[PDB]
Amino acid sequence: TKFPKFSQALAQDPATRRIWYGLATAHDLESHDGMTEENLYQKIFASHFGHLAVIFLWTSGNLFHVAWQGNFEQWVLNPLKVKPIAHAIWDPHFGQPAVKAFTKGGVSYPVNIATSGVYHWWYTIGMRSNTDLYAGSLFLLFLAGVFLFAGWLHLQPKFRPGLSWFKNNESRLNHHLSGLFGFSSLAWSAHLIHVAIPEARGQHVCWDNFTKVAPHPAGLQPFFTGNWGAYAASPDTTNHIFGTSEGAGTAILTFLGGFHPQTQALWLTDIAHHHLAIGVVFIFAGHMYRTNWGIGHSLKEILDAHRPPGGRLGAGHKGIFETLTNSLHFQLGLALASLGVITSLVAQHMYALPSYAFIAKDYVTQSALYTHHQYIAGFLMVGAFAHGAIFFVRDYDPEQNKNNVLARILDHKEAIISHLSWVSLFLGFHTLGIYVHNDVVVAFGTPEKQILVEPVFAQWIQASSGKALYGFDVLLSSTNSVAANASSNIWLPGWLEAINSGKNSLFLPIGPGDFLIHHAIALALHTTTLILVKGALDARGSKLMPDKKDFGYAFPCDGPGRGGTCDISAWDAFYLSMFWMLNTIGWVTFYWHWKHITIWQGNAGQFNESSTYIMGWLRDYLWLNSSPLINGYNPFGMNSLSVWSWMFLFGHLIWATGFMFLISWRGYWQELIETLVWAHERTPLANLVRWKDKPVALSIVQARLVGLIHFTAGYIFTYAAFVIASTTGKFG
Amino acid sequence: FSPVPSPEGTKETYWETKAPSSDVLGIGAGVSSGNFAAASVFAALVGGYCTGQVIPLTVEPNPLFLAGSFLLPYSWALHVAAWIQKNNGK
Amino acid sequence: MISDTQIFIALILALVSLVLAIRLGRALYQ
Amino acid sequence: TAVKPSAQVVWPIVGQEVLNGDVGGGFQGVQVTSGFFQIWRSSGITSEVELYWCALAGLIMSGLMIFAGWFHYHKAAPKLEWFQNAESMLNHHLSGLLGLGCLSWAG
Amino acid sequence: MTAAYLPSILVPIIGLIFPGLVMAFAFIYIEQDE
Amino acid sequence: LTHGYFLVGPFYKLGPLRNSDVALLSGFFSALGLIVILVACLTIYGVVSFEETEAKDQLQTAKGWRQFTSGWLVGSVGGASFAYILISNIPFLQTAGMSML
Amino acid sequence: IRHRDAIISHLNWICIFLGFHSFGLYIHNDTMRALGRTQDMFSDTAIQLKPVFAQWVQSIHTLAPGNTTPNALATASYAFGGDVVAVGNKVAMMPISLGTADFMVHHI
Amino acid sequence: FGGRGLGVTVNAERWNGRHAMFGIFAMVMTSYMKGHGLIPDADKVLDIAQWGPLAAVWDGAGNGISNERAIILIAHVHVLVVSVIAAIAPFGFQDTLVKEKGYTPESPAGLIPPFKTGLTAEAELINGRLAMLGVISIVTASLFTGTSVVDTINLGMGKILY
Ligand code: CLA
Ligand code: CLA
Ligand code: CLA
Ligand code: CLA
Ligand SMILES: CC1=CCCC(C)(C)[C@H]1/C=C/C(C)=C/C=C/C(C)=C/C=C/C=C(C)/C=C/C=C(C)/C=C/C1=C(C)CCCC1(C)C
Ligand SMILES: CC1=CCCC(C)(C)[C@H]1/C=C/C(C)=C/C=C/C(C)=C/C=C/C=C(C)/C=C/C=C(C)/C=C/C1=C(C)CCCC1(C)C
Ligand SMILES: CC1=CCCC(C)(C)[C@H]1/C=C/C(C)=C/C=C/C(C)=C/C=C/C=C(C)/C=C/C=C(C)/C=C/C1=C(C)CCCC1(C)C
Ligand code: SF4
Repeated sequence: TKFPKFSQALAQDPATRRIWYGLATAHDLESHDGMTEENLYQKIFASHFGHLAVIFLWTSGNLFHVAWQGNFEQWVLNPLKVKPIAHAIWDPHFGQPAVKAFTKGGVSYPVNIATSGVYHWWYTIGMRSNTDLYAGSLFLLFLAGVFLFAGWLHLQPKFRPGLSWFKNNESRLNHHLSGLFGFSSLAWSAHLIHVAIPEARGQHVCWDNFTKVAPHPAGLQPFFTGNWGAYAASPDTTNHIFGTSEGAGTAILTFLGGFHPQTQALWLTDIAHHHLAIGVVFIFAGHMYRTNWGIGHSLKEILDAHRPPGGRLGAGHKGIFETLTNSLHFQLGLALASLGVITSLVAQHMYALPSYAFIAKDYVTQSALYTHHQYIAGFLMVGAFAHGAIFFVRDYDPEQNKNNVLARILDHKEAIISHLSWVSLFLGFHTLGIYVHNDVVVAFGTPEKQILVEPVFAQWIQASSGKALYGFDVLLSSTNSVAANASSNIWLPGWLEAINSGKNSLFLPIGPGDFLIHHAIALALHTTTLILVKGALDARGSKLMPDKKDFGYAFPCDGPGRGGTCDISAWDAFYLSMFWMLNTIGWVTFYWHWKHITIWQGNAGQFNESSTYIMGWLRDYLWLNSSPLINGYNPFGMNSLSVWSWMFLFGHLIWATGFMFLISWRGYWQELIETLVWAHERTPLANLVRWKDKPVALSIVQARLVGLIHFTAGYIFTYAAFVIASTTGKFG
Repeated sequence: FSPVPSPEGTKETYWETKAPSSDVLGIGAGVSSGNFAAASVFAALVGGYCTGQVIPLTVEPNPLFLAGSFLLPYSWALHVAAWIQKNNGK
Repeated sequence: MISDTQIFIALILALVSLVLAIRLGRALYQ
Repeated sequence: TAVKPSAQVVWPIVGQEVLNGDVGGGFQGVQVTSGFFQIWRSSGITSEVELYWCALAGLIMSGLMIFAGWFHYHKAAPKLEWFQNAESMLNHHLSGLLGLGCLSWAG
Repeated sequence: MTAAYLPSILVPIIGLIFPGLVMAFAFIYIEQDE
Repeated sequence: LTHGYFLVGPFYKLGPLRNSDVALLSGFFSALGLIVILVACLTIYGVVSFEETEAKDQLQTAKGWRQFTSGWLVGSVGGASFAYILISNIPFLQTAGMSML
Repeated sequence: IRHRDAIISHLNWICIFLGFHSFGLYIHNDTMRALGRTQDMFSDTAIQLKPVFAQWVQSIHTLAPGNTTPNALATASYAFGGDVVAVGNKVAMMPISLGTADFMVHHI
Repeated sequence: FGGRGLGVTVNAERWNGRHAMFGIFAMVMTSYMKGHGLIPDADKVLDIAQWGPLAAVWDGAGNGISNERAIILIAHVHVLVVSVIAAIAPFGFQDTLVKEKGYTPESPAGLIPPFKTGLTAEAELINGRLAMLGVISIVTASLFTGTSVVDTINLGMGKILY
């Protein structure tokens, strides 16, 4: 009767619905009873300190468990042969064959092999022993304590910031661009120059000696002279053995392009010069806005003045400044969309341009990292559109936004929604038609009648970057060209060496299978965008519910009248787009993984011929690669893939259990539960025990959420077990 | 929902006229349209010359030519300011 | 390698972090 | 034991004539699994001519049933008291339908 | 493993006693009128 | 006494250590572990369900439920202990009666 | 209709009991085989759940010719037991033995 | 909640003190008992086959718990079962771990409760506070010196134990 202390409506519900709804609304502070704007911003500030502390405790735990139970020093000696260890296993349910099967890694106890890549990251940035991994874990424990204390401190009466502080856009932008982005990039350039690069060259540099060991022989003298190019002299030779002094140069800021020939990773001096230049650019960017000294820009003035004089944007951005500042959901939507694009860039650029030593020979780590960050990308993108819908319902005032870009968006929302509908159908009809074309015509024994379109546009982009594989001579590919001649003295030789070796993933060769899967990805993107945009733009109202904004973001329906109104809320458009996000990330990661396992085996022609029809995807990718995974245990024994083999089935179970919540709805279950209430009250020796909360069937929206969670969790667990075990079992 | 703060010196810049008020030029609100137009051409020529002189980039570029090359994008903003001032009668 | 005493130092600092997390959680809870 | 039953042949149009597999007996067609061949051998058919006569008997019965449905709705429709004869209907459907069905088939 | 006794001490506590105690006290908290 | 007595048997015959020579000791400890958990279930139920009043003669009272839990704990330990003594000493009970065949 | 709560609550309990003790045996076996513990499984080579009643009925049906169906010469079906009937070297019918897997899938 | 005698209370002080006094006695006893080799077959490592995978300790060699540690754990199990019974079903005259909630709390002892030579609540608190301090001292000395706790008990007590 008092658990939802933030909601008196839920704390007076006498059913089990009160517990579920109290748990599901806990972080939605804006809707809690008696919430002012002061208190909303101060609780968000403190819980941001608590989230940071959770992130630092997670990082310290990974460092500690690797320092304690890992084989980091043995892996450091021989990184292509040793398999990195994550943490040890202590499970009293294990049989002795299970204990033996998990005792890999060169150790004497059962253990998990790490797929996260933290070994390659920590090796590249300097860590060499277990004792500096342990030093880093104690530093993160200290930082976690500092940020827990700061979160508590800024909830104290004297240290609680005012709303005038929380809405200072110009001071926060100046500090986050020049200090949080720019200066910490400059400090990371310092770490690479002072620690990572010297230890990549055999010289230990730690806190005990870093003040008496110069990064460069000349040493901060070329910097204070303008002889900056003296810092690029003598780069690491192509004979350099990473971690040792043999073949090592003295440069710290050289730009060479391409990959270190032995680690197959970007040069550490390219990375150090990257972070120095990013640091300078971002520090300059962080002096744009006026804070206290009369120079700089007002964000309000810039937004107000950008109305095109032709009038095509209406009033332009007048009033956008206040709309964005007052709406935390608008800020969240912008942040999540930006973050989603970046974690997709991280996934794309980290497989094509790896920065960590000896990674990209860890096919399991490479596959898991790509899959991980694309799924994170899809979740962040769905969340950005969800919080834009919450913005329109809750925070958007049509009268402070008269004839804005926002109001004019809502003014032509049917043009937007119908053209997404057309492009989704246009993509879907023909992409599926060509796939089914090739399927049918290959089935009849005639693969030469397939419709195989060459992806000439992307091949021309690859050639513009210097790929000499398709005989297009435009731009960099030509020996003589202004583009090619301009970069010749700096990065162009190493970039052409990197892009014209078929031994990496830089601009992988593409064909008709890549054309067809790219169009399928485009269809999936435009359809997920359709569902989310339609949810955001119809959130305030539609023709079925012209007053939809009076009911909120998440409500079950408006009843069976007017034909029926199931899934009419904007929340239900989040719900429906979650399936399409899962589908698109499935198509993306299936494509990435099949193309890479065929390349890593040496059999790229298997992808090239089988990817153009759907039976090729079914038998040559799912069916062919399932066999090491589903044989992790069998009536003849078990091996170390037994856990993924169990997770695989586990994933199939949760996913299917989600169907029960998604197909069967409330009325059936409430009537069953009433027969169970009767039976408990009439059974002797059992009616001595009474519920405090009346058992009820789950709510309509809650059941949608539970089915979505079960579906999504089954999706993640099944694919994770497959992508890790099939790549492990094959090693290729 | 609460008053949104802006830095002191914030003024209204919304315009529906032919050209924006000269206040949108900040510290350059009093410069004449002829002076922006001549600065526009000067920055364009000097910036283009300095950019051209270092198109094959070396490990030893002349720092004055690098710094002078930033005059080309700055000239775009200069001719926009010249149009604004000419249409405000300055 | 890591000594058990080093593990015990880590456990002390994590205990201090648990105490600070409880206090922050109580402050947020009001 | 050697020939695989097949009673469906496809036209050659878009390469679909690959479906006419080698089922045996100098024949190409889609293999059928409904067990009609074994029914016909149990009946004692032994020739395609008798299969044509069975096909004609089926067509004549089909014409008589569609005629009976039209006749008994549009020309001579029984009254409700005819349909509400459960004892008579059971007597005829046990004796006449099932009993003489079994006896005639036994013969 | 160094301090090898720690998993056999902490895993039963973290895996059984810790959830058993948070479930017991959460149950008390969610089922109290005041 | 009734519940603790029957609890020992399934744990002993079908538990993980059933084929070991320590099966009965494992069967008793696992049964006792279950009883300790069940006593906690009884205790938490008593705290939430019943408000404090003077009367102690009825089960559906806070004092009465506490008495029921005290009795059930002692009886379950006693019945599990009795089953342990009987199974430890009598070879018919250790098998399913299979000693006769 | 006037005791439909007693009918539906008892059927509901049976369906829960029978999903736990049929599909839960499969989950117990997945877990034991995955953990390396094949002596802890419900199987013929381990803890056995034999279908004794079905096996007994099969025994009676093989004994019936000449015993409880005295004028019959052979069994009603060779699925109950008896010979292997081969036609063109392919098995027509042969005894369908019942074991732990058959106990489990019949309770499924 | 915390009105049942939990938290920092004279009840909690007394109960923790009682356990600490017993703990000091037990540590002295275990140091003496192991020193004279009175723990049977202490060196032997318990077999996983007989005692299950719970026995595993994952050290460098053997990977099984020693018989001595198992015996000491069983002694603690014996007292813990007594403790659970005593909490849920206490003796009539016995003090209770949880209080009724309508109880009148006893006054805090302050720096020094009045000295009573006879067995009394005062003497129990004085000794209990001292023992809790002793447990902290013995652990810290064992940590800083680097010796085992058993040795620290012997060295503090002048090697009387063994
Ligand atoms: C001997 C009498 C007799 C027989 C054979 C049948 C047979 C049938 N009745 Mg019934 N019926 C009877 C008396 C009989 N009825 C009486 C007395 C009443 C009144 C109470 C009804 C009222 C009645 C109703 C209300 C309905 C039927 C229906 C049916 C058909 C059931 C579906 C089926 O199995 O057909 C398939 C099986 C077949 C064998 C197809 C046979 C087709 C013909 C008509 C069977 C008889 C042919 C002939 C006598 C044989 C000549 C043998 C000769 C070569 C020597 C079936 C044709 C149902 C139906 O489908 O209506 C059309 C239905 O709804 N009957
Ligand atoms: C120089 C001063 C400075 C600095 C360093 C910060 C720093 C921060 N502030 Mg800000 N803040 C400042 C001044 C400053 N503030 C001022 C002056 C004000 C008042 C106007 C505020 C008001 C303010 C508010 C109101 C809030 C913050 C918050 C935060 C934290 C943001 C969350 C976070 O950790 O992001 C870290 C971000 C980065 C490290 C950079 C982003 C990285 C991008 C996404 C890509 C990086 C890619 C790169 C390859 C990473 C590789 C990773 C590795 C594994 C390879 C962060 C610690 C929030 C917070 O969490 O509070 C505790 C918050 O709520 N600040
Ligand atoms: C395999 C499963 C599948 C398929 C094919 C589709 C297909 C489609 N969905 Mg659906 N959807 C699915 C699963 C699926 N969805 C699931 C599991 C969910 C989660 C609940 C959703 C949720 C969902 C939402 C919320 C939305 C869609 C939308 C769409 C459309 C997006 C693609 C498009 O625009 O053109 C592709 C067109 C096709 C694939 C049509 C195929 C062409 C047919 C087969 C022609 C064949 C004619 C043939 C002769 C018929 C024979 C009939 C026979 C009796 C004679 C399309 C109709 C969106 C939409 O309608 O926007 C326009 C939309 O808003 N879907
Ligand atoms: C894999 C998918 C899946 C699963 C597991 C279930 C499970 C269930 N359904 Mg559902 N259902 C599904 C799909 C599924 N359904 C779909 C797709 C539909 C769409 C039409 C429905 C529609 C539906 C209806 C309409 C009905 C059911 C009913 C049932 C129940 C049957 C009784 C039973 O077996 O209890 C035993 C429970 C199980 C077998 C679930 C698995 C449990 C196993 C044994 C492991 C347990 C592990 C253990 C708890 C772990 C504890 C520790 C952990 C907490 C940390 C059960 C809750 C019926 C019902 O509730 O009546 C009783 C019923 O009327 N379902
Ligand atoms: C989700 C969540 C909820 C609410 C909001 C929120 C707070 C922001 C958020 C945060 C959650 C967070 C951040 C949760 C953080 C949870 C943490 C950091 C838990 C750490 C626990 C460490 C323990 C119990 C170690 C104890 C070691 C001991 C006793 C060793 C002692 C010793 C040994 C043997 C050796 C030395 C001597 C002695 C002293 C004897
Ligand atoms: C729903 C909703 C309601 C209202 C509020 C809300 C939150 C704002 C909203 C959410 C909206 C959301 C979620 C919006 C999401 C928006 C997103 C994800 C926008 C993606 C933008 C990417 C761009 C413009 C890339 C440009 C790349 C270029 C130009 C590269 C160029 C090139 C270079 C430099 C190099 C290579 C060569 C070429 C190709 C020439
Ligand atoms: C049979 C049957 C036929 C028809 C159908 C049917 C009814 C369903 C079916 C019944 C089936 C069923 C369900 C039968 C169920 C039968 C059951 C569960 C019987 C339980 C008996 C418990 C005993 C004897 C406990 C004794 C404890 C003692 C002596 C205390 C000992 C201790 C104390 C405290 C004192 C100190 C010493 C120690 C040792 C410590
Ligand atoms: S949701 Fe359930 S209730 Fe609301 S309309 Fe659809 S069916 Fe009727």
